[PDB]
Amino acid sequence: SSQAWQPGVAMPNLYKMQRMLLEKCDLQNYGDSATLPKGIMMNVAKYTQLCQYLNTLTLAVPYNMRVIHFGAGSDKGVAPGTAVLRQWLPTGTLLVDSDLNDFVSDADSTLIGDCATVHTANKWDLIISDMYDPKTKNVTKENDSKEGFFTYICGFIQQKLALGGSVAIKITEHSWNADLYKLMGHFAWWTAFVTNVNASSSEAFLIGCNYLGKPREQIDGYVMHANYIFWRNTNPIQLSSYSLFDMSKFPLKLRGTAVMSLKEGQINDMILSLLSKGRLIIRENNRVVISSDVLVNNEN
Amino acid sequence: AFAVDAAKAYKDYLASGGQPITNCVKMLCTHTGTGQAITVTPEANMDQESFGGASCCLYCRCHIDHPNPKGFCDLKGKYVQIPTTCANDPVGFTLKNTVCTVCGMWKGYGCSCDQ
Ligand SMILES: Nc1ncnc2c1c(I)cn2[C@@H]1O[C@H](CO)[C@@H](O)[C@H]1O
Ligand SMILES: [Zn+2]
Ligand SMILES: [Zn+2]
Repeated sequence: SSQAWQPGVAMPNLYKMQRMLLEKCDLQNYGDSATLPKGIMMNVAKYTQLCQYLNTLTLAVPYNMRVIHFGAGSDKGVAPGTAVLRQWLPTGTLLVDSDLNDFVSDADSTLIGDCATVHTANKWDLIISDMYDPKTKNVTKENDSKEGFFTYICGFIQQKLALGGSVAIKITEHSWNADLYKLMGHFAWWTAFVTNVNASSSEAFLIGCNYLGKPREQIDGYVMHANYIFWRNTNPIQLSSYSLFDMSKFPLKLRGTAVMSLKEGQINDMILSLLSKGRLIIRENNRVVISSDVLVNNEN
Repeated sequence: AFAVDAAKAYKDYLASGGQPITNCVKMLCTHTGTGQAITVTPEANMDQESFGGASCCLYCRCHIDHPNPKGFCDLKGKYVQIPTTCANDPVGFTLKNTVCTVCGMWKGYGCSCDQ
């Protein structure tokens, strides 16, 4: 294989360059399930493989790193994904998480509500989203670009992701947004990553690596999602938990990446090159301050 | 004043044969760690499982105030090592046992300080 010993599979570049039409997603191993190590939750395995993959990219990893995790809760009321992120991230990393539904978490701070209500004074070095509405999986209806939390995420990236920062946003066959794909063209590099433990699902993490704040490439998100589905439809991925058994190199290396505050007029080509290499973060280094808008209503 | 005694309730419930709190978040790790009880990253040794701390805290999981004037949680945001023999009930374990303030190991499950 080779592939089975990886944490998962990233979309091959040649698929990204196609001009496919959107088809239904029919996965060969649709019903298979990976055999997880004893007592390990699917979400722990999935986030572990995601982070193992992110370790191979040029992530900026500054001191006083700031990470926000959307969709972090679970029907069990805990946050397995946040627990993996906090294990992965350097000690002292500030980690905020959030979900529509209540849950208890190891994050430094948690906000409960619709993500559209969330505001932050500060910019972020990494944004993780597992938000998902299972009502989108409706094979009887056309598969159009979805708005809702994807609209929020696109604006949140453009307003609050530090230059040099990165994102991993969960999508599926039916949970996707064309503007989010278009925004992948504003990073030095991007992919769609499928975990090997969840390879029987149309889920992937859309990863934008090193944000540039402007388009490097003009991407048609409708076509690109069609390209992603075509890749999945024609490339069965063998379910695998092999990578979970080797955790010796798991922690993200604290690279001490430089943080500078700069005005837009100062972002020259040399800065852009540094940003594209994982060697610079541009943002204020002020305090992390968050809030959630609360709708007030009467019943009397 | 009246205050619910959540710890006694879980302990009595267990003795009565109630099923231990589940969905404690177990971590993947090398199992070559220090073996200390409560750490900033997973530190299970070969005889332990490491869990996300919040999910093993009775007060966190049951949405009740922490038994601390400050309301500060000992486990949230950290990782708790549970002997593999007791990992069916991480919440019961953390509740019924105590960490040595000198070596950081669980009293009776790693603490060798009275030797
Ligand atoms: N608009 C939102 N804002 C914040 N979180 C959201 C949503 C929606 I739609 C779904 N979710 C959360 O995503 C988790 C995975 O389904 C679930 O835990 C679910 O609660
Ligand atoms: Zn607690
Ligand atoms: Zn001791």
